[PDB]
Amino acid sequence: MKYIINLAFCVLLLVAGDSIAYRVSQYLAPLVDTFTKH
Amino acid sequence: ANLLKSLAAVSSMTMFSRVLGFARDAIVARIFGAGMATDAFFVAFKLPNLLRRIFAEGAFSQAFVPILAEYKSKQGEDATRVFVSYVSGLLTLALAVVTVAGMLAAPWVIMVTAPGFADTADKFALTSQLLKITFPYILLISLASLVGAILNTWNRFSIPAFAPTLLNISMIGFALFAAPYFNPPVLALAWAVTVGGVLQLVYQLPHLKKIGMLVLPRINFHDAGAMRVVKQMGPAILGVSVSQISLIINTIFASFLASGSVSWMYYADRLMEFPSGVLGVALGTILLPSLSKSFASGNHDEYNRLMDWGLRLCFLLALPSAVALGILSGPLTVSLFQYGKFTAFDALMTQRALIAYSVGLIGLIVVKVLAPGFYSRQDIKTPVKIAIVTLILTQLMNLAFIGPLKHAGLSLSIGLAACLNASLLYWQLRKQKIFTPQPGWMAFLLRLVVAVLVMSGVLLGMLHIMPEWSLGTMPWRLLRLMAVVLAGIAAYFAALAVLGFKVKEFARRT
Repeated sequence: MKYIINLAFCVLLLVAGDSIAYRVSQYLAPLVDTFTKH
Repeated sequence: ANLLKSLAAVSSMTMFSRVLGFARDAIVARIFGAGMATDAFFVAFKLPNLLRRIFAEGAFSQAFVPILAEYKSKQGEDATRVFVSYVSGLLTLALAVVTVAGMLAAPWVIMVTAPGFADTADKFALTSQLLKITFPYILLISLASLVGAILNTWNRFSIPAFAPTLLNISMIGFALFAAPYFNPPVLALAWAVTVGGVLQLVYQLPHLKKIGMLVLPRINFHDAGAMRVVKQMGPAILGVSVSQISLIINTIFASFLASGSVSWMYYADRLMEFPSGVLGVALGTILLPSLSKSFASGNHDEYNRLMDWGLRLCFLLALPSAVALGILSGPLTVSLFQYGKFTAFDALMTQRALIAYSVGLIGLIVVKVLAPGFYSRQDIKTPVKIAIVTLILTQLMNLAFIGPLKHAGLSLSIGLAACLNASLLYWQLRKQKIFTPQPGWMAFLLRLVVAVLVMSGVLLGMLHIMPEWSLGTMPWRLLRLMAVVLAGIAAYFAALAVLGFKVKEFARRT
């Protein structure tokens, strides 16, 4: 039962690896450039 | 001696696969240009290749081969046949479900994967068509690698190693000949990989007939062997996703870096995955079936001997490779990438990422030796535990190194991540009283390193004799490239020969 979610999660990781990396890159971009001087 | 022969056969066949691979995109870019159609096929083809990491290469193999070895050694060939038929049927069902899912959700997958394809209507329509055609390739390569895995368990490694380059010949024929038969001709390449997948599979059935392991894919969910395979596939998928997460955050740091840095990491990774793929990956496919047979049979002293032999041969073939790549970080980049779009600046950055990656080149390969140790023990949880521990510590060195080292820091941190991953692998093996190395390791290291100074002294001496690499055209620059390295490795092996090292010392049976 729990196996299916694990398989789906990793399939999403491989298939969308570039897009999740892109999605969070500008999501936390406002977070990180405000961290530079702190 | 057959262990060395099998390792040489797989490494040479992989060598043939990679050089055929470089010829593959060279002719493809020549005949199809570099338009939106060419990279559309690349996206549609790389997607099944990542799914290969689950069902064929990086998750199914270590969850199936150890069970195959136990079944073969203890139960017999009849129980092995019913086991392999059941797991193959379950694997076929799993691949059929995802393949059908891609059939009726190809546009959905395209926007999920590449948001830069949905906006372009003409490319979105094209890539959806190609993705539909090449989607069954993951199905074909899943059984193709499944047959390759069982053949490896039966000490047949030459046949599975031919399969990768076999697809290259099939794709080369379709692109060279059946270009005008499709409008647009790009669909010919989409059919090429699919036909290559079938040609890969049909290749190994005659060999599988010799061992009598041919079986119809019967279905039985309640069968214990299939349940065990899925149960161990749990941690295996977790390890694949953990490695995927580490790759994801590496991309996150790279995106935050300076503009144009991603290309330097990509090319350095190409020059780093080339030796680790030829050497480390090949070492995995031979050791994993052999270690599993020894562990299942109860020959623990043969399990330790195989582990030691894989370790010492890894050091023998990786330490000169890592130092050679570091020494020729300059010449390699200027002879493979400094062409038109590149300047002296871009080549210099790639050389800095090359030496940083080459520091962990030894780590990447030795990980491919140590990881099958626990994979052999039917204890996949421990490698994942090392994987998560490595993952968290990788990020804290990532954000520490991006400051003063930038892209060189990311490459070096990945290198140290693999090296310390291997030391964690070694520590767990010794702590649990599993692997006992044979005496004489200290002499092996000291004789190895002095041969490395022989490699460096010859290579830098030959470099300063060798005039500027920018002079000349494609054939001249490449010709001088292997010319120096063949003399360097010949000097390396000559140093090994005069140091009392012989091939017979690395000869293993069974």
